[PDB]
Amino acid sequence: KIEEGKLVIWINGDKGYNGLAEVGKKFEKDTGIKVTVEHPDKLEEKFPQVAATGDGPDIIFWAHDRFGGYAQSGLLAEITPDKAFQDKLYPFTWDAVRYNGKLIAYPIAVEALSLIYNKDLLPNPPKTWEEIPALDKELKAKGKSALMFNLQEPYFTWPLIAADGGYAFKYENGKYDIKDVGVDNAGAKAGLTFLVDLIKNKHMNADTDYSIAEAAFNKGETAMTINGPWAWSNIDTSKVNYGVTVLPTFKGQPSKPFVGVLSAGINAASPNKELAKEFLENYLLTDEGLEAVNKDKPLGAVALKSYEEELAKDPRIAATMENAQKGEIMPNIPQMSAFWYAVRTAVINAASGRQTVDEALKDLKEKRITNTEAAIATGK
Ligand SMILES: OC[C@H]1O[C@H](O[C@H]2[C@H](O)[C@@H](O)[C@@H](O)O[C@@H]2CO)[C@H](O)[C@@H](O)[C@@H]1O
Repeated sequence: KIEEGKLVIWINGDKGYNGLAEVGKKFEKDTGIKVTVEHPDKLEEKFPQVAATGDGPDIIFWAHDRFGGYAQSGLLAEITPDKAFQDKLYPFTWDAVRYNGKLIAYPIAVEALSLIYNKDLLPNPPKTWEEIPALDKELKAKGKSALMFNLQEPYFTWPLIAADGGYAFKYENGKYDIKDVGVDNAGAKAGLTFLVDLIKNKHMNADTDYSIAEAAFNKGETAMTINGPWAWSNIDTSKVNYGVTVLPTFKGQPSKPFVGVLSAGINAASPNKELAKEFLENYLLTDEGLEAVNKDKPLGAVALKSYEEELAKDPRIAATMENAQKGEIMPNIPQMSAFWYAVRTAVINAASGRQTVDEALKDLKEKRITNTEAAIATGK
């Protein structure tokens, strides 16, 4: 059961949960309502189990891609922003939180992976994926490593799979065709094949993860990483002189990172729907509230127009938007959960040699996405 006269907010560990707590304490001062911010693990999996029963947090933060499945499960209170509120945010960020004609969450910020590089180790970063092997060989002679990024989560490898023609679900009227999967087409095979080639030649490791890759770049042992704006705060701390820049091309085609819209939904079983609406519209989506959060750990290109005009000055945010333009907004449909689960098995297996690239993502299309779609939609 959720307590009336209180807000509990859930956001991911990698985001600025402490800045958001400052917006919490400001809210507390004005209204008397205590705001408790939490960053539990496997947040996106924990919210559905907990909220369906009883009852979870009042407000949930995640990128938009998971919110269709949440609305479809009945978990999100349909929001009620008026026209004046809407026009303070960029039209395409509203689109990412629209589902069956209705808005279901407030959009916060636009997240896109970029190439992050060490200027001292690598003044002039490589423009292409094809240049990386040779660079790694040149850096292995001096004890260091060319590129180290998270290979456990498909969000990070996707830019390379999509680069040459791969895609999740086709767009369409539309409308996304869940029968038309672009995950065993030639562009994906080519992107994943290239990735597994880097791993066969000892240029990357299969079992590199978010922690390991961050530690590596931040302690000056890698020339390059691939991360989002949330990670800039800790590179700042490490003192590594770094730059954020366009993702490398593959066969001359831009890397196409899936673009996420950090979003806030109101739990459907919360008795504090108004307090939540007040919190999000009047405290968070202000220059001042988005400042507090952005200063803990940056959001990227925020959805609020007035504050974005101050942030577009940052070269590192111009690079984030450069990369987002080259990419595609993520679908928000419910079958994204299924899609993500399956793709994560395929890539891990392909990357570890358990299967070949052609086997891994032939199984994916032919059975795993549909099997997982059916498993998610059946109860377990
Ligand atoms: O890797 C699958 C995962 O990708 C995305 O998650 C991102 C998220 O958008 C970022 O904001 C940050 O939290 O890193 C995550 C990668 O672990 C999808 O948004 C998410 O649904 C999916 O599980």
